[PDB]
Parts: sequence; structure tokens; C-alpha cells
Amino acid sequence: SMKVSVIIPTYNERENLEELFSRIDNALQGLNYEIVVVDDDSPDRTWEKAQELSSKYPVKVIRRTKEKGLSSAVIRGFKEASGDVFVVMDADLQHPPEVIPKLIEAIKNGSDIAIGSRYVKGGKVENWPFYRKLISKGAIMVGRIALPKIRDIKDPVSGFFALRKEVVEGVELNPIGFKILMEILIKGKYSKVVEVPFTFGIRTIFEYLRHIYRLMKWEGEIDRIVKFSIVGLSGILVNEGFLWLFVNLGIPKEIAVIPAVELSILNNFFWNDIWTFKDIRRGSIFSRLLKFHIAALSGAVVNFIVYWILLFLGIHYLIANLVGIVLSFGVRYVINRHVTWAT
Ligand SMILES: Nc1nc2c(ncn2[C@@H]2O[C@H](COP(=O)(O)OP(=O)(O)O[C@H]3O[C@H](CO)[C@@H](O)[C@H](O)[C@@H]3O)[C@@H](O)[C@H]2O)c(=O)[nH]1
Ligand SMILES: [Mg+2]
Repeated sequence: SMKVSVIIPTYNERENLEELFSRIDNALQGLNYEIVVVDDDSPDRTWEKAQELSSKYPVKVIRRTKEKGLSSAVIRGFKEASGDVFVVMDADLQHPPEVIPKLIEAIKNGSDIAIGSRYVKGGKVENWPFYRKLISKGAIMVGRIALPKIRDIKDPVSGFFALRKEVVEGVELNPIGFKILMEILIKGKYSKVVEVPFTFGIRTIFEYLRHIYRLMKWEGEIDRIVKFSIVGLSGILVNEGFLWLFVNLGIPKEIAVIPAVELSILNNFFWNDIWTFKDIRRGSIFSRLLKFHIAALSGAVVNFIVYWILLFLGIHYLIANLVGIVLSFGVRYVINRHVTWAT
């Protein structure tokens, strides 16, 4: 036997509690389940509805008078729950309790985390327009790319998931976090994660980006970027340095850059292999060298195209030039982190 805590944070949720609880109990009938409801002193009748339903449903109601926030509510729920398996979902019925068996079965089969996912095969998000569905996936893309850990997670931003209690014991999760699932995906202890398709139902970006910056720092990814830029600086030295020498020994300036840029690449790869990424090196050292070349070149292409496009859009050459170097750097790092150094 296992005890299942369905944790549900609430603010102004009322006309949902009756049919929500109805559907949880039917889906979770027989299983030792508890419903933990954290309410941030909502002006809504609720909390008040929830303790009355504590007469007909196993419900433990938490009333926060001087704390607010979706992610902070879930943290508390983790503290107040005695089950072995946690389920987090929303009160507004956008998360269907009928897929909760499918979530817990996935935990039983050996997965530490089970995510109700909109975007895996089978998943749906009805009633949502295509441009709002794009920017969601896309924002998700930025996360999957910036955080290699969650690369394969197609819906890391779900508020609808399940997890084993051991994933969050003794872990400190940011209460200011935008989305709790990713705090768990980054700082949680686990081995397996699975996504479970569900159909999203009927009833900010700069906040999301600061979160990723926080997760990128915590994972040490900001460090990797810092140490990457330092390695690039050395390149500038070895590049210009061998250029001057080359030009002084007769070699024309137009033909001296060619070996000088290449010696800078070799320089930059070397320090990168044995410093920035010494922990995630793999395959041949010649094969990492080959890919690093593809990386430095990819950034050149990205720089060229972005430069010229901005020019056609009317942007100042010096501003188009700066954006084209920045984006070059970004792509060169991403391509290096994911491909050249594939963990
Ligand atoms: N204690 C507390 N509870 C909250 C708060 N805000 C929301 N809750 C509860 O969080 C649930 C969802 O809030 P929504 O306002 O409905 O969020 P959404 O934008 O519709 O859903 C999006 O974010 C969710 C969380 O990640 C996702 O589950 C969903 O996919 C979607 O991305 C509701 O049950 C709501 O009562 C809060 O500030 N404090
Ligand atoms: Mg909602």
C-alpha cells in the first residue's frame, strides 16, 4: 500500500471543488489518498468550502494569512503531506483527475516523477489558438535548450504532475519560483521521469526568464558561459598575436588571417576541453575538435545572416553588427554544449 497526497493550491476557486473532488474520488477510489488544499486567505468563500467537504472527502485544509504565491503554496503542501506519492494539480479542472491513475501507475512502474504533458504524443490543449500554442512551446524550447538537464522534457512547465516524496526531502526549492515543476526538475533527486499525455481543459515572460537565469546559475551553467568567454578572450590574443607576427614575416594580411584564425580555434578548443567542459567530455578528442570547428563556423553564418537581415530591416550597421556577434556567441555556445560536448 501507498498513500497519495493530491496537493491543490487555491485562490478564488469555489464552483470547482464539488466536481473536482467528485472526479478525484472516482478516479482514485480505493487508493489511500488525501487531498491537501493550501489557500492564501482568499476573499473567496474558500477556504470555507474545503473544510465542509472535509466531511465527505479526506481533505486537509491550509489557510495562509500572510503568504501568497502558486509555487510557494506547493512547497507548503509538500511539508503538510503524509503520503508517499505526491500529485500536484490545479483546482480549475484544466487538469483532469481521470488521468491521475495513469500518473501513479507510472510512478509505481519505477519512474520517480510523472508529468501530465500537453505536448507528448496523445497530448492536447484544446480551445487554445495556434499563436498562443506556439509561444508556449517556444518558451518551453528556450528552457529545454538553456537547461540541458530537461532537454528531452517536452512539458517542463506543467503544473500537473506526480512525484515520489523522496524527490523533495531535504531539498530547498525557491518559493519565488515561477513554475514549481522545473524547480523540481533542476534541484530534485530522481532518476526516471516520464510524461503522460493529457488534454488540457477549459476553466509574464520576463518573470519566466529570471527563473531560467536562476536555474542556469544554480546548475552552474552561467559559470560555464563565463569560463567560455574567458577562453574566447585568449583566442583574441592568440589570433591577433599570430596575425601581427605573420604579417611581419612577409605573409600578406589577407592570407595571414587564415592560419591565425585557425590557431585561435585550436587554442579555444583546447582550453574548453580541459576546463569549461572537462566533466562532460566524451568520444574522441579529435571528434570533439571536429565538432568545435562546426561550432565556430556556425556562429559565423549566424552572424552574417543576422547582420544583413537587420540591415534590410533598417537597423544601424553598428547595432546590427553588435547583435550579430552576440547571437553568434550564443549559438556557438549552445551548439558546443549540446553537440560538441554531448553528455
Ligand atoms: N495559494 C495560491 N494558489 C494559487 C495562486 N494562483 C493560482 N493558484 C491556483 O493555481 C491554479 C492555477 O492558477 P491559474 O491562474 O489557473 O494558472 P494558469 O495560467 O491557468 O495555468 C498555467 O500555469 C499552470 C501552473 O504552471 C499550469 O498548470 C498550466 O499548464 C498553465 O501553464 C488555480 O487552482 C489557482 O487557484 C496563488 O497565487 N496562491
Ligand atoms: Mg488555470
